[PDB]
Amino acid sequence: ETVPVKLKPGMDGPKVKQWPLTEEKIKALVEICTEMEKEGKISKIGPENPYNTPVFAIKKKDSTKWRKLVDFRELNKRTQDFWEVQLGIPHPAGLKKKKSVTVLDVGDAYFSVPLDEDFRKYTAFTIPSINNETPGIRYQYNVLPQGWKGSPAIFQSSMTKILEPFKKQNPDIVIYQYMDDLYVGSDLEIGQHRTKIEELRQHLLRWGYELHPDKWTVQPIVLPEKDSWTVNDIQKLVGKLNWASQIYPGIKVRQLSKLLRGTKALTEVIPLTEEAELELAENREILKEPVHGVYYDPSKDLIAEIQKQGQGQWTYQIYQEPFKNLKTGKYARMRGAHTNDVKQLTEAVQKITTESIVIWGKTPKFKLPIQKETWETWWTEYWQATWIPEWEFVNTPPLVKLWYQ
Amino acid sequence: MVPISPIETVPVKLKPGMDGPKVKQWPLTEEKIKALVEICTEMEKEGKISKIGPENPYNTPVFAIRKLVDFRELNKRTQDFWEVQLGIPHPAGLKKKKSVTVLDVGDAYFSVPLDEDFRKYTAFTIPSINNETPGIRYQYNVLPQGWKGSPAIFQSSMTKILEPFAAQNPDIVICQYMDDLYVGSDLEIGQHRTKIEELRQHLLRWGLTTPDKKHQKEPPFLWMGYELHPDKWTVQPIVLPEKDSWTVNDIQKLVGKLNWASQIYPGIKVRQLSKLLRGTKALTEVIPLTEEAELELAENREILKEPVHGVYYDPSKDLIAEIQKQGQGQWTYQIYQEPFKNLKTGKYARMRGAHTNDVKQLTEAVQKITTESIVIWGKTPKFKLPIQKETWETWWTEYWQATWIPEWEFVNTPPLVKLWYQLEKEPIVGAETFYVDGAANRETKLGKAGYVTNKGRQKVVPLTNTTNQKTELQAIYLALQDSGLEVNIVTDSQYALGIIQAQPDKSESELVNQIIEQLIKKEKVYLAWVPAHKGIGGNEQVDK
Ligand SMILES: N#Cc1cc2c(Oc3ccc(F)cc3OCCn3ccc(=O)[nH]c3=O)cc(F)cn2c1
Ligand SMILES: [Mg+2]
Repeated sequence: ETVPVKLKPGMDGPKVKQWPLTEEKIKALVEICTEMEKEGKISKIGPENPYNTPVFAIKKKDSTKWRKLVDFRELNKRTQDFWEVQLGIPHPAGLKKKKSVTVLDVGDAYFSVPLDEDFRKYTAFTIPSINNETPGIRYQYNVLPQGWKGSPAIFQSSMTKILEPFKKQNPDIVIYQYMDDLYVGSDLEIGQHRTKIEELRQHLLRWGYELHPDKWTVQPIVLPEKDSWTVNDIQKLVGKLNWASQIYPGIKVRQLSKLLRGTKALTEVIPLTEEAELELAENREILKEPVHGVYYDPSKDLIAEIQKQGQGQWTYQIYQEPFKNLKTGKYARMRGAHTNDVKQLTEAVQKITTESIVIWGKTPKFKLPIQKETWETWWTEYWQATWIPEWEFVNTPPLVKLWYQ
Repeated sequence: MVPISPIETVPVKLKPGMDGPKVKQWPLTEEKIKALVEICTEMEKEGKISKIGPENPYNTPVFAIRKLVDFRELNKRTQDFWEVQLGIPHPAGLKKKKSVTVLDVGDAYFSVPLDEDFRKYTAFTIPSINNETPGIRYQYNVLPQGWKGSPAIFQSSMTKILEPFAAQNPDIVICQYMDDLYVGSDLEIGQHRTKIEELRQHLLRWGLTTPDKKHQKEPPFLWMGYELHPDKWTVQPIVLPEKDSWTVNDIQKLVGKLNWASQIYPGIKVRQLSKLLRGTKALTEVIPLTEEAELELAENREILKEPVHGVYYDPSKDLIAEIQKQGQGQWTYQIYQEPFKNLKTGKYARMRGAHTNDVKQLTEAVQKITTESIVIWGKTPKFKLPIQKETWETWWTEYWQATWIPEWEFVNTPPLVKLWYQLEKEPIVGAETFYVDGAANRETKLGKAGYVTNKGRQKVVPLTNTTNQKTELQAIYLALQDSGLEVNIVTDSQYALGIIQAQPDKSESELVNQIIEQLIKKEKVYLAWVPAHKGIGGNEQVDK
């Protein structure tokens, strides 16, 4: 049967405008939705349904076949208390500690569970037409739709019933679920890990992304080690230390600023004194320690900031309170994006969101160093994930860019 | 009697917590009552309305002008339907067809039945003679004229009826609008008339009437302010009102008409009139015209002198968009497939900002054109931009934000977009180092700005009516004025550093403009930042 699902007290269904799509994506959606209609997964609806949720098409890795993706963010926040409080899925802290975690897609199983009849009207979407020449096609879902946060919540029971034997056979294999994605963490070799992933896939078959969190640590703040220091070197060092003093309290820069005294030329070499060298060493020792009292509150929002460093380099920080970072990292992957900033940014946002899913079990809110118009125009052309994080746009250059490079 | 095919109704409900309309009936004359009775008798004879007994249904007002039923209080309480159509099809996106037939269905809403469970809410009363007998009660059995949900239900029914005929006739193309249908084909004209007759026979199988045989409109069609010709399209003539007392509403209507004309007329400028529309005080407010605005309207009438037409879209040819800078933060563009045969044209105005440069505005215009083209043709055009490959490479590789332009090529039509200055990444060896500083007193508005250098060069200038940020900008400007072609500048102003790292070439603040003009004349400029009040050597806050 179906589980009855309702909305929050006093909120109406999602009425979000469909954004324009290219002709190839419209054709792919037409074909996919015709096939899904032939299989009862969706059904056409009339004008009595005023709800709409955007939809587009993507391409996964190593696959030229299109995939349908619904931007269920608005509908997810319209039913935020269902998938979190009432039927929430716990998050194991042992997944990030495992060596190799592989991500799989389990969305094909969601289509086997029928959806509550009273809630289908809220999953309405519109395949658009070019130049508005014809009324766009409108569908509603009859089964659990991919990308909805209530779908894994509802399917959790069936998922446990399916995974119980494999879990009891290999207890050291950690299993987690988020949206249509299934994360499987293990401490095995890549070969035997692939064989175990094949075994788990064949196990899922009869019932109806290789990550390595072991190679990731919170990056510390490193100060240069030079034999001769110019005025510009000491000025940059003092700026970086004054910045880090907002994170580490015991930082002092007075003996280093004492060297800059006077109006020397920027390129002039200034020798370090004993007090300045001791101050630099004490600052190094202070920076070697972790940050004092940094906790994770599951009720607060996760915030991810990203800085473009040039030459394909990107730095990022995930935190909840300013200057109290929960994670920091860099990104420099040469996978066909040397001449496109937006594609690099999209792949970096995807990687950071996946890491956040693994470490805390929920996506962060991004602050992208890009104009709203450029991002909103182009981000759908490089997206490959079934989920979508929230984001805002910073349009003022942060001075702290080089303090993370 | 041949039985009409069955069409299914659309279930309609009311908003939650809202009852049906119960409004009084305004008094009407006796001639109006007679006309309403004459109309309603034949309407019930046709089967579009039914007579209800004097029970307790909902009452809606009715006037006579041809009758009129006002569901104003019903529209406030009827549920929300799906958006019928947000935007109209654009002529430049249409593909050339040998024949195009327009079919306007008559008695559109009255040919589709109403939800039986909702007919009791669509009831009105005709006042009788002298109010000595009870009024005449009527209810609607079909979609009423003026009801909120009539267009959506009508278009959904039309789509559902049209689907099989369009599917079985792949050699024609049908476009469905509100109350019209547009059927285009590349068939032999006799075959086209045969297929149109078959389509209207198909519509009559479900009981939908169209203009019989010919008698239907022939090109050129007047449609939504457009003139559609067999091989071209344009807009209907634009009427520019001319008065020596330009009011605010006149400028609003003129901006609307000029934006409407700019889609095919290249070179339309509407900035000088939006500048007069900046104020929204009075709707009847006479506003004079600036000389810039006068020359603008003169060249606008010079452009609207001889007519221009756009062509239709061909999928087999490439889609090209070319951009030109008009100045004063304005850009124009043309979308075409062949030289001198534009599909359409347009303009872009810069956003409301304090600082900007041409590259950002060009990127924004490219994004706008990209979105519009994806709406109209479903693809992104190849661009011709007045900017060199090397300039764009330097920009996007040194810009702190992420940015991207789709496939494009350099067209050498001035004025070209260029980078006017580039800051160094490392301090300059042999260049003088100017430690600058500025500060103002918040109470007295008195301040000072100046510099000290490594060669002993110093300057402090006092200033009246200034602020800390202004004195910091002034200090940097003084360092730029008195320095050679290569210079290092040290500042503690995060404000000035952010302004200069935004890389502007035009600003609202004239001080920033002078700083930009100084940077333009420089060979190498390295701008270093240090924390303030930290005893850093050259930073002389004591000089202020
Ligand atoms: N009034 C009005 C009206 C007519 C249409 C309209 O017509 C078409 C329908 C189908 C098609 F395949 C092409 C069409 O038009 C292409 C341009 N064209 C025009 C005239 C001519 O003779 N030949 C020619 O190619 C399409 C639309 F989106 C809105 N319309 C409003
Ligand atoms: Mg200062």
